[PDB]
Amino acid sequence: AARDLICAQKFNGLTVLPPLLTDEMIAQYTSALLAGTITSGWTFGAGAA
Amino acid sequence: ITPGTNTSNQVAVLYQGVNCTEVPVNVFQTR
Ligand SMILES: *[C@@H]1O[C@H](CO)[C@@H](O)[C@H](O)[C@H]1NC(C)=O
Repeated sequence: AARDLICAQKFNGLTVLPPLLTDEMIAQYTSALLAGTITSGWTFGAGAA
Repeated sequence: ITPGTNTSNQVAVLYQGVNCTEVPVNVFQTR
């Protein structure tokens, strides 16, 4: 079709690095925080759940 | 990608943004 802006950005020496944590790992961290705060309350942040 | 030179001198290189079917001028594909 037409040349994209991403190709013009990359082709002139400007790259974009990917983040270290993917969206699935952020979702797993959020799931762990929800499971802790539902099952245990505030006790999982002060030590053992 | 190397560890410290006091430990070892083995080197692993990463070509960023391209697949390794065009890099020549243990192969692993990464995002
Ligand atoms: C470039 O790499 C992608 C991801 O591995 C692959 O799907 C694609 O076929 C490669 N292009 C080639 C081999 O021309």
